[PDB]
Amino acid sequence: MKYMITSKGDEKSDLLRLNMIAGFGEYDMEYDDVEPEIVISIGGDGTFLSAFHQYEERLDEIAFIGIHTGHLGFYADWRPAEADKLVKLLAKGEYQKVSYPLLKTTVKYGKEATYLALNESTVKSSGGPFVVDVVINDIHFERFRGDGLCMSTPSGTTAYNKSLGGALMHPSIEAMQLTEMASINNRVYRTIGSPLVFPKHHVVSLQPVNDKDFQISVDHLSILHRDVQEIRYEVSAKKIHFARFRSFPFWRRVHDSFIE
Amino acid sequence: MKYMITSKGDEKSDLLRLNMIAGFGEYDMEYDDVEPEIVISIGGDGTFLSAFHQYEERLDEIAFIGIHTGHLGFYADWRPAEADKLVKLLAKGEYQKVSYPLLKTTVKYGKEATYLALNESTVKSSGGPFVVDVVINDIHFERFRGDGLCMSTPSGTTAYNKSLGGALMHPSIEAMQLTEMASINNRVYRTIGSPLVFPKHHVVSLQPVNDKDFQISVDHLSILHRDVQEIRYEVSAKKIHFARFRSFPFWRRVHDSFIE
Amino acid sequence: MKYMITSKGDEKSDLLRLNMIAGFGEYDMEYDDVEPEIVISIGGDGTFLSAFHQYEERLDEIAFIGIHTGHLGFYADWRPAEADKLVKLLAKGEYQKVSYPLLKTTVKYGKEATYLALNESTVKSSGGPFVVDVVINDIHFERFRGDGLCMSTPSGTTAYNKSLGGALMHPSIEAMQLTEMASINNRVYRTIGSPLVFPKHHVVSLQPVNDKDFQISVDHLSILHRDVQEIRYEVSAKKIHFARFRSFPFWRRVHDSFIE
Amino acid sequence: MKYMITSKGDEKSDLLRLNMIAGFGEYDMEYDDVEPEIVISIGGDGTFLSAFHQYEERLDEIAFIGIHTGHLGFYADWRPAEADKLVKLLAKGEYQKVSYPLLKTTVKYGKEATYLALNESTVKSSGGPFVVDVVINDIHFERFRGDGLCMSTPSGTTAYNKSLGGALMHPSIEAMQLTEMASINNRVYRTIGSPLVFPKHHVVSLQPVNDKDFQISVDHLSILHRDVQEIRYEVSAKKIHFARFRSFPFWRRVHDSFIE
Ligand SMILES: Nc1ncnc2c1nc(Br)n2CCCCO
Ligand SMILES: Nc1ncnc2c1nc(Br)n2CCCCO
Ligand SMILES: Nc1ncnc2c1nc(Br)n2CCCCO
Ligand SMILES: Nc1ncnc2c1nc(Br)n2CCCCO
Repeated sequence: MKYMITSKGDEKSDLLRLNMIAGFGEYDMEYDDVEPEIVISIGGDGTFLSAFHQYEERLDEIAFIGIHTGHLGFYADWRPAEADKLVKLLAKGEYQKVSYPLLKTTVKYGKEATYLALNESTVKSSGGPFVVDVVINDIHFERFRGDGLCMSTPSGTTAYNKSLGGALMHPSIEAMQLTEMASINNRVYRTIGSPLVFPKHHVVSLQPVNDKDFQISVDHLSILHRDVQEIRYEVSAKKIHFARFRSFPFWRRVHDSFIE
Repeated sequence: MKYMITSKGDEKSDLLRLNMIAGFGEYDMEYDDVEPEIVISIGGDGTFLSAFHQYEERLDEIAFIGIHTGHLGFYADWRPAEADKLVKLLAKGEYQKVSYPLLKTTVKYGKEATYLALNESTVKSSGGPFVVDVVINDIHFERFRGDGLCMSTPSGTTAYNKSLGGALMHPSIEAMQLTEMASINNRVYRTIGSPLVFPKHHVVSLQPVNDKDFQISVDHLSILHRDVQEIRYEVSAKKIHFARFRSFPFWRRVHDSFIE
Repeated sequence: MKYMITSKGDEKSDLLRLNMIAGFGEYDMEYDDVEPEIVISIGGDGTFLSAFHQYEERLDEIAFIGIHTGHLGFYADWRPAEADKLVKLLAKGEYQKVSYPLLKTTVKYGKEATYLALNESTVKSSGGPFVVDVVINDIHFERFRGDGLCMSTPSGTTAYNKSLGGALMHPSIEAMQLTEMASINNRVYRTIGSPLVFPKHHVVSLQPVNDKDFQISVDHLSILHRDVQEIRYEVSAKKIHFARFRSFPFWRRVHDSFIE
Repeated sequence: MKYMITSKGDEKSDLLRLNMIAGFGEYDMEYDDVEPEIVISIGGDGTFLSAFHQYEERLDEIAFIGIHTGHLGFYADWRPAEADKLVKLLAKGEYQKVSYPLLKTTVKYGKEATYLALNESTVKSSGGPFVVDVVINDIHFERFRGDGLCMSTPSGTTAYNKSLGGALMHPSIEAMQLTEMASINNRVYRTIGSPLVFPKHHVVSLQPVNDKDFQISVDHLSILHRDVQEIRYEVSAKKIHFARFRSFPFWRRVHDSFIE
């Protein structure tokens, strides 16, 4: 089928890419980076994220694969020594696919911009104090005061979510998790404190109180949005598809990255 | 149908019980506390828990209802002023039912004892140091050192789970959440720290390292178990059923209890 | 003596200022905002902070006083109804003074800039990843990876420090407290996690690893510093002096602000 | 002078004790475990704690020394390979001494019992719910609801205090730190959450609300006290004295134990 390979750009990653291409040349495979069916990332999780966002509009047409040249990653979870055996089983096809949920972020202005996040989306102030009203399924839940908020995907919970006290969530759970960043709690400002986990079809919207300018991040991309009326979060109907090469459980991946 | 009513035992709760019984006497309803179809709890969440455990073996035959005479509860979420309108719509039937997931706890000895928890199950030491190996789906995840662990249901996340930094989880999510209690982390002992959320059919087992005696709690019940070989957790195949009286969302329930 | 009064600028604060000035006119007191001996702040804690920084170079010549027109503050801790009795005992003099410790921040470039903080000083990245080596009394303590760090004064622990999990410290303790902001901890990056409390004459220096540009805050002032070689923290030899009007304990102040 | 040596009791520790005694026999030193001037602990921090509590009544007459046969400890901070050079400089004397603060715990009944803690003192319930009123310098600060409380010494902050989110405090600071254990916080029960650090001469007293039986720990010793009227904490006027063998800073000790 059609395939393509992105590289971190350093020496080891570029050479592993060329060796896999040459190996692919021994099969009924053609290199197409416009309409690929297989997208291979070589580098780290960040390299995988860029590969994800390069092909956001063809997610249901692509099975992704990640190779880590550095330390183990949660998306780049195959060692370089498995590249040759990766090429062989990829070329035959007949492999299984696994799907992770994604987070949809909609921003409303005085038009409307929608983004897809594989890890998380964060909202911070543009300089002054960050204050938003949190509305869950149209009911006002809290007035949040602090540094900002973070809405994470399941597989994103091992990233920024984890640093903010969030729980680690198995990616087979179609959910999204919201965590707080340095919240103020006194007798006048009150926040839940606890991380919140939302199921599918629940809608979490952030609404400004004073300043309508916010710094909004979506994975690597961080952009200052102005005259924002609403930021609403929900589990996306779209999913990312991975090619299943062998058994590498999420919890084993979690153990290897944080325990030993 | 057959119904019964439990009471906290104080003055207000006993009188509300007798008024509802008299009101029920105006309908095709008979009081049976052996094989009831409707179980009404009057008091607090603790009163509801006891009502739950009184009828553990007939969960799929019973729709529970909670009335709080004191402050609002997460299971006893109807005010006493709604008792008369509760009696009327209960007697007709034709009401909707909602179901929450439950946690199954299995304890193995050198026989085997199984329990059902509506909120959570905790494991602590019997006096000395608490040390267990945590095994997830047969792979060794961590050696936990500290005060103990807590495995919570979705609806249980607003109880003890919340106090231990756990996330709040919508009860429509079939999952269980594991949190740590005062864990030791140095260069030799390592724990994940983060709360873990497990989907259905994932099995979390605790295995002793030195002492085989543990203080095991299941909701209100706390029992010292001796010569324990294994404690394994998993989302139960059984569910608790609530009679749906009107719209009282979980997140609104969360807001009322903790925010305002 | 010479005195001056700053105001939040809103209606209630300007009117309370004019009433206190008129009351002061009934005594041997002259209004001098160049070399005042008494500085009265009317508004909130932020109004007090600006009053503090307006007169940084004459701290040992000035006894500060804070009046809150809004909610209670930790520096503006006198109600407006006490203004007339404040004017009277201030004009006589013979009052007691209390002193709080201050934090000295030194920034080194490829000259050198020194600041005094009443609450805290924070260091964040300029956009990319924030990475610094933490050096305590010339020994390398940790390589910090995350959002940033916060070094707080004792009286500053009830502000930003508190939101980051820091401890609340009685201001009679000559110390400074360092807290982490969303730190990364895996098998390769390690941080202490815990807040650190340093005594007098201990020096904490932050040293860049890659990017030498940092966003440095000192109370309200937040400035982007470029080509930074070192940021070193230590308890200042200077102290802020408050005029003691009656008994308002720090722990009572803490209770009123956060408990009830 | 008079000296004695305690041992963990395992093989390596008993043999190191006998070698140091034989080495001491080459000097003007006599073994007295009744009125020793030097107390050497061989094993771990727990071995040092028992050595501390064996000689509580002669603290100002004794300079303690800790040797770790296992991993590094905060009190047993000298390697076994330094035993021979330890014996030599100990026998001459003329060494420097360093002093750490201690925590005094007073328990009142319906007589009165006082204890000295080197690490911390914890209070938990005897089975049911733990509820106490917290009174600071005679003013009521909070009604605490949860698992329990922990009052730590400076050098004790690296133990249990650290696991409960407490700050790490340099032992030259004469202070005590109070942390919470799994506290309940809703709209009706309120706690400060943050750890509290108290200076010398501040008195923190715990007072029962319902149950007057509490499980009180002081370092290793944990005892069930009945009919308790009050538990009050304060920094002790007594201090533990260490013999200063060379430069081993607390922060270096902290780095070695938790970072690398
Ligand atoms: N999903 C993930 N889980 C754990 N680490 C991840 C991650 N995605 C990325 Br990119 N990283 C590493 C950089 C950010 C670290 O906070
Ligand atoms: N599910 C729940 N959510 C919040 N509170 C609950 C609860 N169940 C019970 Br009983 N309570 C109150 C007593 C325990 C408080 O920690
Ligand atoms: N020292 C302090 N303690 C508690 N609140 C303070 C404070 N100084 C200021 Br300004 N504030 C309020 C604004 C910042 C809130 O985080
Ligand atoms: N002061 C201390 N600092 C760090 N560890 C200590 C300690 N005292 C003891 Br005993 N230990 C180890 C056992 C308890 C671990 O929580």
